[PDB]
Amino acid sequence: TNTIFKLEGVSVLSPLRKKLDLVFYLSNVDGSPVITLLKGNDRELSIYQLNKNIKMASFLPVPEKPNLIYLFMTYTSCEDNKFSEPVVMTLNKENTLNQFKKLGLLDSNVTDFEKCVEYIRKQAILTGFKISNPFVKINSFHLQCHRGTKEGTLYFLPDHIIFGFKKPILLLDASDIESITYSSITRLTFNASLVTKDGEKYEFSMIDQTEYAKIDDYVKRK
Ligand SMILES: CC(=O)NCCc1c[nH]cn1
Ligand SMILES: CC(=O)NCCc1c[nH]cn1
Repeated sequence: TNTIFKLEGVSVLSPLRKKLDLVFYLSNVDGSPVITLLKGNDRELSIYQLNKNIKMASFLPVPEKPNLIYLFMTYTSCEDNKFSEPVVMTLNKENTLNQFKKLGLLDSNVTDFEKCVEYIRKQAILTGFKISNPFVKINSFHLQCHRGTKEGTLYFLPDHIIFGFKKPILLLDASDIESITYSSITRLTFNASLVTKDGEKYEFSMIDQTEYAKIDDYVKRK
């Protein structure tokens, strides 16, 4: 098969939590792209025909850790139906640059990790899918809140809201939101409940008061 690039020792958080090698390659059979996560020569996870089976993929910031970045993907199905939770991995920026240099993909004097992100995004497009990068012209933002007892990060992206990354990770299409309701309103915090077109209600609690304006604006976006 035709291997395009590989990254070793990537920290995968979902749908399993292991350090794994990432291989991106093109199928022998029809040229469609494949990603597999390897431990030795064992395939722990594989997703075929990424041009058909990736529903959404994005690079996302890691709160308070500018030296790292998440690569997040949702998929329709995977090899042997092993998993359903989204792929989330953590890349160390400097590590990634160094591996790209060793593979000959970037010159040794390149210092900007955004060159790695550009290469990976172009590779997706050449193979027929898209990886977004909303935090590098619509303004995306993220904040910490709770779903019940579990803390997590709520990312507001141009067409999606994501709450992560404890199981089960939540992705909502922005165009599916019908309304927002605020409750438990206090000086420092409030709760917001997003109701979707299908009538489902998603409640996020203990959101900082400073986030109200951006969230209220986001839901009213025309
Ligand atoms: C070790 C870590 O925190 N994240 C995955 C490390 C990495 C970055 N690039 C390749 N591997
Ligand atoms: C809720 C939201 O972010 N957007 C509604 C419409 C839209 C599409 N792209 C940007 N805005």
